[PDB]
Amino acid sequence: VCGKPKNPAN
Amino acid sequence: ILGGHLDAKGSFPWQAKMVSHHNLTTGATLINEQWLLTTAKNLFLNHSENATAKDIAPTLTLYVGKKQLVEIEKVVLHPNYSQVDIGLIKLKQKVSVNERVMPICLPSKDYAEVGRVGYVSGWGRNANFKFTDHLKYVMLPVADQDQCIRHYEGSTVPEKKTPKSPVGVQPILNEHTFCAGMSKYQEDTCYGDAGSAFAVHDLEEDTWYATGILSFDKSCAVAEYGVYVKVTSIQDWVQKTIAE
Amino acid sequence: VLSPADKTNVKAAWGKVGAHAGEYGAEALERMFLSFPTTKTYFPHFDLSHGSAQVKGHGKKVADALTNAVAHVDDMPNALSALSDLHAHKLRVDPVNFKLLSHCLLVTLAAHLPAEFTPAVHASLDKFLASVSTVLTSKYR
Amino acid sequence: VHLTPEEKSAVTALWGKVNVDEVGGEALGRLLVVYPWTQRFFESFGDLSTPDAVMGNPKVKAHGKKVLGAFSDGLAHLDNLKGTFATLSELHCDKLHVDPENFRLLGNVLVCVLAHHFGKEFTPPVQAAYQKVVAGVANALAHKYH
Amino acid sequence: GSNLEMRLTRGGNMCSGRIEIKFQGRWGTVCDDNFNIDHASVICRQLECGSAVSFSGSSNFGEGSGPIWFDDLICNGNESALWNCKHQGWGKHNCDHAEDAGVICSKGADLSLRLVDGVTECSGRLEVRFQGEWGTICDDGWDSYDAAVACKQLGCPTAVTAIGRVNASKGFGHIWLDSVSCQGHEPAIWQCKHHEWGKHYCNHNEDAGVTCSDGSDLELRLRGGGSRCAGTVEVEIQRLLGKVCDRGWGLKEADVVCRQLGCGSALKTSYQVYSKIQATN
Ligand code: HEM
Ligand code: HEM
Ligand SMILES: *[C@@H]1O[C@H](CO)[C@@H](O)[C@H](O)[C@H]1NC(C)=O
Ligand SMILES: *[C@@H]1O[C@H](CO)[C@@H](O)[C@H](O)[C@H]1NC(C)=O
Ligand SMILES: *[C@@H]1O[C@H](CO)[C@@H](O)[C@H](O)[C@H]1NC(C)=O
Ligand SMILES: *[C@@H]1O[C@H](CO)[C@@H](O)[C@H](O)[C@H]1NC(C)=O
Ligand SMILES: [Ca+2]
Ligand SMILES: [Ca+2]
Repeated sequence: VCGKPKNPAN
Repeated sequence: ILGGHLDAKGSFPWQAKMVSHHNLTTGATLINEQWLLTTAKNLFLNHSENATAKDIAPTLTLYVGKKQLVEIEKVVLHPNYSQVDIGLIKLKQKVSVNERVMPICLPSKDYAEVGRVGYVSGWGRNANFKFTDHLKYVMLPVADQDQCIRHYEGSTVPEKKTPKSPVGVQPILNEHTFCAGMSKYQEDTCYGDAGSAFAVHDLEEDTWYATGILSFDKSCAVAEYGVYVKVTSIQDWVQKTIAE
Repeated sequence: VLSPADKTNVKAAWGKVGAHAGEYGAEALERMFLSFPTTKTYFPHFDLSHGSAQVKGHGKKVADALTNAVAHVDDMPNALSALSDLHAHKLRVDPVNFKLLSHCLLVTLAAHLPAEFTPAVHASLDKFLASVSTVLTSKYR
Repeated sequence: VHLTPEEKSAVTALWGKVNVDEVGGEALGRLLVVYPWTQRFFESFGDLSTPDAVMGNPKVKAHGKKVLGAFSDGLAHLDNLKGTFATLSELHCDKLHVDPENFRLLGNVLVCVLAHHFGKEFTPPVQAAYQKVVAGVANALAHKYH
Repeated sequence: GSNLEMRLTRGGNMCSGRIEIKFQGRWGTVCDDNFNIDHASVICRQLECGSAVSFSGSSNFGEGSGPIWFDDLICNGNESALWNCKHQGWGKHNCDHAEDAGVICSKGADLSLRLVDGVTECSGRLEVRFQGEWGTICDDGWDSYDAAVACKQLGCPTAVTAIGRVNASKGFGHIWLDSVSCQGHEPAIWQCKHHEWGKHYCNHNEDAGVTCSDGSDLELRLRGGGSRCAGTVEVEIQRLLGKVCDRGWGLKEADVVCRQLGCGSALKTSYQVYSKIQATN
């Protein structure tokens, strides 16, 4: 998968 | 990293902290379920160029997530190690994917052009030149490749090349590298920050690609541009290696 | 990153130090052994007592090195190369210590020269000692 | 940490003469000036770009005052350090996520501003004691990070 | 020749700047490789800008953009135009745009020398007018040959030439020349060797000054040691009283002063208390 951190930086 | 942006959430789950035999903390990034990229340089600390993979592999200690210790089977070096500065570490088993631990995707597209911005994490030193007690991160713009070339050496044309490097040692600068500018607030990336990935978040398709890995982590305060080796250029090489 | 402004400031401030550069260099050293006893593990055979002649002279050396660096400051690492290799490899000095001595040198110089330390100068002085302590450290591996 | 009586005595006797309406704010705005990236946390104040704006802006010294006080409270009872800064530690670490190293940098610029005002009478042993103090403070304030 | 244009760019006027040539409608630059005063003299003549005054690399006008048209030019300095000098051909170069040559010509440079806050019109802090603005010069490397050239240009006696600022304020604005090292035969200070214009590390505390004298106004005396042969060394220069600082003062200097004064040899530089005369700045 790409692009799905549980809590991104933003 | 000397300046700020404490890593509160763990927004960078693919960052691994590998410590060499003499307690030197260094960055490595988890590139897929079984493998993590790093630099040939990082691999070669406290070892001779004579040393081969079998020699180097048992020496290292590696950490993912918080303290999480993943073991390490073999080690493979880029055939151009002295020019393209890249290793690969294969982990003895799989790592459980979850919110804090998870590999990064290798990019198909190439975002090397100036005007883009990226995010570099790091475990490296700070403005007290202490190894940081907690992982941090910083945003950096990408810098004009010519300004960077003329910056670190003198030339363009290879016969006028001279060691203009603000620090003692000269960085590797070729067609497989790109340079990232200085911060907005003049923050930069120092000892220990090699092997961390220059990760650009693509907002339309919302994915974080690793465009480059940081090679030259010496620049710190003194040298206006950090320099990364594009991962896209080792694309077709890493795939060949994954099959073994 | 040492802009023209910084460089000018550092020169103008380090001039007003003049011949006193040596004794401050030594006073600074004294503080580290008193403040941070671990740095003493690099100087086993030195007499570490108050105002020791050995301390005073080593301080005169580090002072003169610094004055040399600032005399032609636009290429410092060539000038300091042999000290790069001397501290990096032979002595293997742990990079935190340069930032220690940097700070002791700023407090000491502050104490003795109150009138010139307006913030801009404290800034470019800290940058200057940063840039140097890096260049000495930058051949570490 | 433990401290022998004549360091604490020289510390408190020196701390009495320290002007509490200026020094703290000067240390803070100096940290802001020398390491401008901390402006990122305080930029609600106004223009922090030049040193003259920083030095003039009444909110810089207004904040510094509260910080200088908090440090006075630290220096008062140095044996129970954890509890006194426990709340400030929650404010800075959990909501703001300030990196604790800039605490020591500030403590150092403080001792610097101290030395600036107190000249030759601020001696290497007394400095070494205040270093011990701003250390113990930085540690207690950083204790909840592990 | 109708498709050949020349201009100077970014030097504040038409007679100073990076060399730009318009050919077939595109502007491009010239490399500073083997570039010298003869090339600039050709350029300044071609532009009717007078004599060549200065050449510099890209550092002063910034990097250019586009093709580099010429490299390793060889002019004798008498050619009617730069593109008539021998060259390897258009667009043949090894240079980058960081090696783009620039020039300053005399009508675009505007030079004048004056003294300010002097004891005389030929002493004081030295200021040069450049392109209409006056600024001072820093003292780094300023020597007696530079002072001698300045004194000669002012038409004052050059038998004795001092450095420094007597009653001269600190300058403001630009420091135009730094680390001047002349041989003394040059007719004006801006033809001696110097670094690139306006690039300096000096501050206005390091501003150069001069005093030009024939020696008739220089007096030396000892005061306050109870005799003419002991005391503080007082000097009178241009009717200004001052004292010698002890930094660098040894038995050699004292013995020289006593011998010149016929006081024999210096034995010792000591205390003998006294009612001495005060004070100076
Ligand atoms: C601003 C950074 C520094 C400068 C400019 C500096 C300068 C010098 C100089 C000039 C010498 C003498 C070289 C010679 O005799 O050939 C020297 C030697 C030495 N330095 Fe430093 N130094 C710096 C940092 C440090 C630090 C932080 C330490 C340890 C805390 C250190 C430890 C030593 C030692 C042990 C020697 C050899 C002394 C001897 O055996 O005579 N240096 N350094
Ligand atoms: C290490 C010694 C420090 C002390 C003793 C201290 C003390 C204080 C105090 C007393 C306040 C005001 C709390 C209130 O209004 O009740 C405060 C607020 C604050 N602190 Fe600090 N502080 C320290 C270090 C730092 C540093 C170095 C930073 C950032 C670079 C920081 C970030 C902040 C911020 C941003 C606020 C404002 C919070 C707000 O009003 O929203 N702290 N601190
Ligand atoms: C690191 O390298 C040095 C230099 O050769 C070597 O002597 C040492 O054994 C290595 N390991 C450690 C832990 O210092
Ligand atoms: C440094 O490495 C040595 C040798 O392996 C070890 O004993 C020591 O605990 C290490 N120190 C740190 C701070 O990790
Ligand atoms: C390493 O560089 C050499 C020299 O150009 C080249 O022939 C070789 O293919 C490179 N290695 C790889 C794996 O491409
Ligand atoms: C030097 O001092 C003042 C201030 O510049 C000046 O007017 C005066 O003429 C000079 N001294 C003498 C003795 O003329
Ligand atoms: Ca050429
Ligand atoms: Ca000269």
